[PDB]
Amino acid sequence: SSSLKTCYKYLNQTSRSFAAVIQALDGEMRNAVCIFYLVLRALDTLEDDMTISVEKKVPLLHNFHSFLYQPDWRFMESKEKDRQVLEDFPTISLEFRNLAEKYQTVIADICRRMGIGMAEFLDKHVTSEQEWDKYCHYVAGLVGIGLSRLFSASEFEDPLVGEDTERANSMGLFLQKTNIIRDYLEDQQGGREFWPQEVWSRYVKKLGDFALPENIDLAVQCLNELITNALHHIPDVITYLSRLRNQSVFNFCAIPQVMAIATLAACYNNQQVFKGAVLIAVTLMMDATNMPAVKAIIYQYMEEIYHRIPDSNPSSSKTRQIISTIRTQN
Amino acid sequence: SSSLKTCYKYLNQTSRSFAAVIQALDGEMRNAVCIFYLVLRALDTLEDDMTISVEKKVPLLHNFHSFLYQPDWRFMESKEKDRQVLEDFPTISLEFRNLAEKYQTVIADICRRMGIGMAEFLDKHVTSEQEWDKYCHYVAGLVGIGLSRLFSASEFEDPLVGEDTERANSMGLFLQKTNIIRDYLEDQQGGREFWPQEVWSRYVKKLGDFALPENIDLAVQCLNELITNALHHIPDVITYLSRLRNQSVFNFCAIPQVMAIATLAACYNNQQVFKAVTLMMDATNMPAVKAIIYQYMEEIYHRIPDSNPSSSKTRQIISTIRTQN
Amino acid sequence: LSSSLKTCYKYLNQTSRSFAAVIQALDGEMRNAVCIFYLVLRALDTLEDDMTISVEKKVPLLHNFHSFLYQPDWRFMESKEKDRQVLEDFPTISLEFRNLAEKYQTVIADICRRMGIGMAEFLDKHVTSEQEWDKYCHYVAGLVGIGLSRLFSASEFEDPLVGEDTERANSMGLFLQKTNIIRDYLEDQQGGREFWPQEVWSRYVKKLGDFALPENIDLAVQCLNELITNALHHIPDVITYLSRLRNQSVFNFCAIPQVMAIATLAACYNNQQVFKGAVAVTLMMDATNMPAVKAIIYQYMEEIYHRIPDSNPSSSKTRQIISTIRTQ
Amino acid sequence: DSLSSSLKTCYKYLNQTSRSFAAVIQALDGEMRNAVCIFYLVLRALDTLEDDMTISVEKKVPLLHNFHSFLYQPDWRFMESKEKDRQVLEDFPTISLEFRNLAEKYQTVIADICRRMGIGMAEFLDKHVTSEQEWDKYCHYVAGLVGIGLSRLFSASEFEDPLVGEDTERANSMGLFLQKTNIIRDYLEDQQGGREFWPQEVWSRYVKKLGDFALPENIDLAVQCLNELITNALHHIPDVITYLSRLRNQSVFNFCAIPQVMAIATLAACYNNQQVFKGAVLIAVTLMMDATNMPAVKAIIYQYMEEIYHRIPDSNPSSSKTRQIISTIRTQ
Amino acid sequence: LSSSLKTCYKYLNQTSRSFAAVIQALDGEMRNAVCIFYLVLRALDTLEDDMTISVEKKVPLLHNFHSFLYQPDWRFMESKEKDRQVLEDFPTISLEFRNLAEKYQTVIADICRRMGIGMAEFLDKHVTSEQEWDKYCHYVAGLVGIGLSRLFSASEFEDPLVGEDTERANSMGLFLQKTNIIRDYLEDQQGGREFWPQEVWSRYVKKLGDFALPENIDLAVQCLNELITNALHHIPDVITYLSRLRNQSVFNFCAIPQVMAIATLAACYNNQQVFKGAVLIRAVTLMMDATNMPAVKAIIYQYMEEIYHRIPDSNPSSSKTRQIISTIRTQN
Amino acid sequence: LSSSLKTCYKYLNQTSRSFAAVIQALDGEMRNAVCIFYLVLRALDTLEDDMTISVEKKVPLLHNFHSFLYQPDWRFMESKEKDRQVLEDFPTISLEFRNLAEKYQTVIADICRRMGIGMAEFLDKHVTSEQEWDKYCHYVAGLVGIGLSRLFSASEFEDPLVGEDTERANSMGLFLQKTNIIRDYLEDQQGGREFWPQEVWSRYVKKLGDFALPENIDLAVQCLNELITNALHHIPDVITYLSRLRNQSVFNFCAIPQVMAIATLAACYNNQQVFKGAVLIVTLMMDATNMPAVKAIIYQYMEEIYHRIPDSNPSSSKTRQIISTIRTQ
Ligand SMILES: CC(C)=CCC/C(C)=C/CNCCN[C@H]1[C@@H]2C[C@H]3C[C@@H](C2)C[C@@H]1C3
Ligand SMILES: CC(C)=CCC/C(C)=C/CNCCN[C@H]1[C@@H]2C[C@H]3C[C@@H](C2)C[C@@H]1C3
Ligand SMILES: CC(C)=CCC/C(C)=C/CNCCN[C@H]1[C@@H]2C[C@H]3C[C@@H](C2)C[C@@H]1C3
Repeated sequence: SSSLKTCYKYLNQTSRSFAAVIQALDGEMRNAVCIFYLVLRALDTLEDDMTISVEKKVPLLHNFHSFLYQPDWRFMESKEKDRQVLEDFPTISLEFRNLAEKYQTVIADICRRMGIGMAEFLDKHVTSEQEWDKYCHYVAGLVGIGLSRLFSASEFEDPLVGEDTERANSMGLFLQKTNIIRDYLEDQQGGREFWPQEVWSRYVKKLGDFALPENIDLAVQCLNELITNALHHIPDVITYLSRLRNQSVFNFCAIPQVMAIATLAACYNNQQVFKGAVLIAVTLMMDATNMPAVKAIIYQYMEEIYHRIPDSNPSSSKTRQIISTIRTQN
Repeated sequence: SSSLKTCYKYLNQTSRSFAAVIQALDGEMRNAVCIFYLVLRALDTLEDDMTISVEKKVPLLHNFHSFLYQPDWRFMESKEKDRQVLEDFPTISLEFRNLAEKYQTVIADICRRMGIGMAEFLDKHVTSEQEWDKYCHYVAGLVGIGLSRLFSASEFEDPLVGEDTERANSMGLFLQKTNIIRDYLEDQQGGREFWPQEVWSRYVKKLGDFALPENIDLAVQCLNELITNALHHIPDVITYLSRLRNQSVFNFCAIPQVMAIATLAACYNNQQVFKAVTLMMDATNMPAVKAIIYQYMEEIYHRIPDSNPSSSKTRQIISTIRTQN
Repeated sequence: LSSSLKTCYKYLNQTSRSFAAVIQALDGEMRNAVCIFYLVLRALDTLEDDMTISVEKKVPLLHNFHSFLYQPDWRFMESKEKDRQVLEDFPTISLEFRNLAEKYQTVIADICRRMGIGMAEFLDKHVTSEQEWDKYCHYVAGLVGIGLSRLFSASEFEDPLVGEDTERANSMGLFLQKTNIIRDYLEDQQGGREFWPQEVWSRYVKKLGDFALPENIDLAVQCLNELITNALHHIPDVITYLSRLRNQSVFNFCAIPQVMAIATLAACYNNQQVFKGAVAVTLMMDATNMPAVKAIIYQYMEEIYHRIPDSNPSSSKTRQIISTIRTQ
Repeated sequence: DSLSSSLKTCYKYLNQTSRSFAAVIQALDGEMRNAVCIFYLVLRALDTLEDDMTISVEKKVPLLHNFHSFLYQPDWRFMESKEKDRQVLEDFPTISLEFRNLAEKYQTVIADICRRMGIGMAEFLDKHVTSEQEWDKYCHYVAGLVGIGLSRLFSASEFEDPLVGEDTERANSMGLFLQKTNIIRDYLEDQQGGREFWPQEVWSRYVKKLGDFALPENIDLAVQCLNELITNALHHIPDVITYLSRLRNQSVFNFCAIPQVMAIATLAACYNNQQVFKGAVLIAVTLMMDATNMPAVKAIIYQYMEEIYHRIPDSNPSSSKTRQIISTIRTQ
Repeated sequence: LSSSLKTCYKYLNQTSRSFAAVIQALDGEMRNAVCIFYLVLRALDTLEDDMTISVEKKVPLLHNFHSFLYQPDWRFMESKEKDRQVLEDFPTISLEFRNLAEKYQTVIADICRRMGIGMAEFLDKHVTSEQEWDKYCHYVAGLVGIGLSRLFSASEFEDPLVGEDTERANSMGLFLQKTNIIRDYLEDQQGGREFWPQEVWSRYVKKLGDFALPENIDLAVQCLNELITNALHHIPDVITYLSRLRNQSVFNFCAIPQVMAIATLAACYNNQQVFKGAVLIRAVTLMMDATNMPAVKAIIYQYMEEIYHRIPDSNPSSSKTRQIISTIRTQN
Repeated sequence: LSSSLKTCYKYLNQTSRSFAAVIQALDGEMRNAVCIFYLVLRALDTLEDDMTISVEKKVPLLHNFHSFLYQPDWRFMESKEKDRQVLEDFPTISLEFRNLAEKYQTVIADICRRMGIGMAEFLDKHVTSEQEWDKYCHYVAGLVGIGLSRLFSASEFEDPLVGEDTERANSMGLFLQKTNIIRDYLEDQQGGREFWPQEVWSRYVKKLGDFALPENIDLAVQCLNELITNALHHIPDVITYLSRLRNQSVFNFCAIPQVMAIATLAACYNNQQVFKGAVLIVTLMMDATNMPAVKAIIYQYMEEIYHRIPDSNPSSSKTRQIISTIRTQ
């Protein structure tokens, strides 16, 4: 099916750190997840295309889950790079309708529940940490639940995976925050903001001030507070990963999470996060293909952070509290 | 038996990218494969030895499979750097006759059919691509089959692995071609020409012309073409590895393949051949092996110049692997 | 989540940097038991390791150390070691130990006793004969292996046969100790104690502290090579032990230490930097599965084998042992 | 079909000599099959030599002592045997051929157990079993060693934990229990055969000739000796259980359990039974289970134990002892 | 080891037909815990059955039985039953009881107390309504089920769920208990003992003893089937319970009784022999035993059809008898 | 929970003498999948067997049977067999079929399509050569073996290799089908049906029905023993197939049927009762619940037949060879 070939071609084109593990999924989960990642990509391609007015965008987002069942629909007024998926959307919609109704259900549902949240923030900004969790819930949190629901529907993972929408939520919230925190600069030099105001407001006047050499010290302090915030999702991330019983599925969830921790440990109290690029011993003897190994890798990156925590740092007291919990817990 | 310790000694003196993983095999596969490797080595030592009259080497290759049953057979005229296995073959043949009879047949059969192939390609060079597969079969194909027939004989692996020889063959062809494709200069200073005639000739006059700088643009276009050919085997390699269920046997098969793909991804569209998530997971499980493969497929897919004549094929094939499922 | 429990894991990450990680990875009930088993042994060794104390008072403490686990107010403030926090704030450690299931309390309590005894036995004397070198390592490692081995079977995560194999659980420990000692020859010398079997170096130099003298580097290396060859004989038992484990978290905890050990002996063999300071397929597989561990081990056996000066008084010995491992 | 036809012959003799073992032996996994098959055949041919009384002692001894050596004598045979299982001796070259085809590590165990077993069998060619210590010594040579051999094999094939073969005393118990149970039931048969196996220091305190129990008038004293010996055997049960509880391979468990289970089943029927001296003896929650798992085996054993306890005559001079051991097995 | 402990297993085998073997086969601590729990329930039951004891003396004994467990010197010498041995030497069983882990004692004592109060309220009354028949079986069997379950969980050889779902555990007991009552109709009827729910057999005859009368065989059978159909409603829970078990020794302990109970029901269904002595306990069941859930379900369903193929239309329960069976079929 | 599904299991127990109890023991989805996969074959079989339906009317039904699974209102009232209840109430069966997961439907439907073409092929021709006897058994039993194997792999309960290897899956079916054909000789004879390969019985008699005549009993046994020897060759694959299984419930479902088959062949070997009616059937200490047991049981029966092999029997040699092969390797 050349139509299916095209999809995977776009997947590797719009997903450099997932296509590999996705195409490694067993049976049904493979095509399902592949498509699920293509629709969300197209949806994200819209919310970001600024060339589109809010009055014209909201509708496109609210009625995105509908374009799926409309064999002809396709957006051409996209100036983004991923526009390719929107223009040739019919191909994606074609495969989508080729999936079992079970998967069509979960996906379409997410695209709908997500198309609402995304549009909801097209006018406002993330203020409180609570509003930050809420945002991460629509753009990524749901993505976590959607998959968890596909793993249970595929019958490769016990029903509990898709039931505990909490962990599925924390899982996606951990990666999204790690991204938001890491991509601060580019997002700023991109004209967008994702950091919680009620947090950076206690350090500087505008969120963009962290892009100024004179506010580098304050930038790090705020950075550490947001990193300490994401560390709380770990307890759940660990618990979720320990419930998986399918290798292919584990490799799909484990790897991303492990790289999130590695990144947080590489960014913690690091000024490079505001200057340029930030690159990531018993951890050399293990790999993220089994639970006992992930934990060991995680616990290590934890001490790596716990060892660089400044006593002066305003959020140091908290940073240790959480790390101390992850150690003892279980 | 000291005679057994001697074999494992040559195994190390002869191997490197295997000796360790072979000794890791479980149960009787350990000895079977160890001996199976030594006999094939000695056979290959007689094939490469140039200080042997063609009208003296042919019989040796055609009858090497029989010397396994002769307690005192041996070769002394050899000058190769691995003549130790030939001079002290009785030691190897002895341990061969101690292996379960079910293994003797497999090893003897391959060694017999492989000796014939090598004798055939002594006065010839690879001409057509169809002939290239034939050569790789007599040197790497049969090897993949022999092992498959050994793993299923020991019951450590499903009987399917030893039956589908069409797949076990690809395992060998994929590794063989990989080596050949890269070892261009190596075999060029030795005097051998493994690259298929109908391929390089479609670019130059003599196969050694690629070594000349003013042909670097024709050499890289021929290189890429061959690499493309080898990439067609990957689909089978995945199918093959997907059937393995024994860990020790998996490490024995997977590791080589993964290492071979890594090579093609480093030689593709690279002139030096004439002069991300892979760091978070190893090849211990199938899902990982696939993931690793897919990544190397993109590394190559993200370096395919539209100017290269193979641009079409290379992509078409890579698209089939990523779509497979 | 008891604060005292957190205090323990905090001392674990302090007194350790290459074990704390895998220990916290242990499944369920083993996590705590083992973590604690490690701390109580830290204090027990901290005493013997402290010199401010006299053999006059040491013997008593060591012999009764195991009993202090049931005395909520016991603690030692008369120690100046980098590991004081475990002896001074011991009540917090023994407290959690008191909450460990009976099964675990029994095992640990036993090791501490048996260990303390023989540990006090070498407070003055040295390690003369090789057969004595195994006796010492048995008290400071062997039992440790038997302890962990008995804790795995107790938790039921490992087959009960794992606990019975006390002999291989011992060899499993002596392989780490011998390696640890052999490697830290310099520090131990620049500290005050001597562990190298007297009967071994005696026929090399009159004083074990001579191997630190440049004009003896030759005799030094030769002696080293002999000891390393002595330690390699434990490999067969090691491989057999790991070949029995069935739990992943347990395997990771037993395999890693063993791999790092061999990775050290292979780096210290015939190496002269041992008396001056510190020190392909491998990069393809992790020590997370038995077959991989084998490949790793065997691969190191070769890096040692192909570098055995045939002019060494142990070359013959070293070769046959690194041969029984291949054919094994 | 295009493989060893001599191995096919070996299994033919296996079914010819061992009617109630071949089935479970052929059920063994991997290398163990041939190893245990060839091992059982060499010991059967070695047993045939000892049993054949038409062979002088000065002639039989040299054969027993060097029997383990003939395993490497491709053309060695024996055509002067008059026993029924003489076939394995006349066509022995075929058996030794396959013996040399086994891993050289399996040959070591078999060859060794075969050697030491010959030494013992020779010792008891010019003497009889007097004391119990002597009785356990004989059974050791003819059974205790087979238990050790088989155990050393299981461990060698890595199918069973290295502890199985290492513990030679528990393996010895496995062999003694079966051998004794066998002798106790084979009394009448060995009496007409001219071979006495019962320990003198036991039946002597009852009669003057071991053949007296055959004479009906002494059936009462017979059942008394019969009960003392069974009580003697029951002391091997504690180890039989300890040994089985260590097995992890299913095929092996079946191979070791089934026999032991029938052994106890036999002693249970023979206990206080007079027919043991008149004719052959013969066979309820056990009907619900099968000897395939450890706990099931125990249940079967414990149930066969209680079927002997409420049978113990208060009179019999073994009362206290019989009940005593059955009270130890019954309380872990 | 302990002289007192061995005495317990000593009594266990003489007070337990075929149940001590399965118990003695249990793993770890469960072995001793169950042995004691079985004896304490034995004595308690021995007192309830002993008719020589006046209701005035029996009532206090039942209510205070659980407390005797902690009284080192309590014993009963007025018992006249045959299993009175546990009552006269109770101090021993009492001694070992205190040796068990505090957690196990709680269960035994609790089930012992609650069971005493129950047996005490039926001392003068007869089972009337079906609801009462359930009320009774709970006191003499249901609680036994709840008890054991809480013992397996405490030992951690099973999951907490087992000891938490008291309904499934109760059904396990009621099924076996009701089955015994349905079968031993005549036996107990020959002892003045009345168990059959009066509210049920009253729609057929005037007094339960009439089913023993030949001319009422037709009525007796219809009533028989009505009760059996009732017991069948417990199968769903029985299956659910057995499926949650993870320990082999524990499975064999629970599975065997249930299976053997279904076999009894299938054999009694529409059988006229139930009123003329004992009944004959009569496919794919032969090729397999009860040691794995799948086999058990197979054997169970097997007996389900047994009863199904024998359901006559003329029977008043015919319609609802197959209703429950058809339900047990679909429920995966 | 499901008035219809509850009816399916009602029919299962009806048409399934001794198979339902084991099928209802399967885990997860396999349970219903196999129950339905069985009922559909029960119907397709009831048609092929119905002799009151002309061939020209039967061929179309067998060829399109696989399509009726998607025709809700389809049924068959003309059936006169005794297992027609599934045909007259087929809509109730096809309903639950369409409810099965898609992965299961694909398999079940595919088998019917494949089996239909075959059954129609032998509607007017009698089995001739042994090579055709296998082909026929392939359509009636072989396909069922490959069918179930695909369901086990689809349900994820069995390794993907179980459903891949169709050669041994076929043997698992042929071994059972041949045992039935061999045993039910007199039952099929007294019904106007012949399954015994003509190329075979023709070397003993002039009419396959002559074996019913007492004066040919000796020649009948010789043919009987030959066919049995022919079926023994399938054992090697049966043991191989069983040794690949891992799920307990599946093992019981596959092992039990095979065991009873061997026991049946052992009771029928060189047994004259086969031509005069029906023949009834360590082995007590161990049951078919594990591979090792099954083997020992199989071997016990093998020796049972082997010990009764007449030296004069024109198949005695072959009878021994196969036994030795199963025995040794
Ligand atoms: C499997 C469990 C429990 C959680 C998944 C955790 C997880 C990958 C969240 C996605 N957060 C990254 C930002 N997501 C974006 C990328 C991926 C999808 C397609 C594109 C690009 C638009 C968004 C959705
Ligand atoms: C498997 C474990 C733990 C012990 C072995 C238990 C076990 C079979 C003892 C044999 N005791 C019966 C008498 N043995 C004889 C028979 C079998 C062999 C060949 C022939 C006939 C001569 C003897 C040796
Ligand atoms: C499990 C593996 C590998 C094979 C299954 C072996 C197996 C049941 C073959 C079918 N051969 C018996 C004749 N089958 C018929 C009966 C049962 C089904 C419904 C009715 C009556 C029509 C046919 C199908």
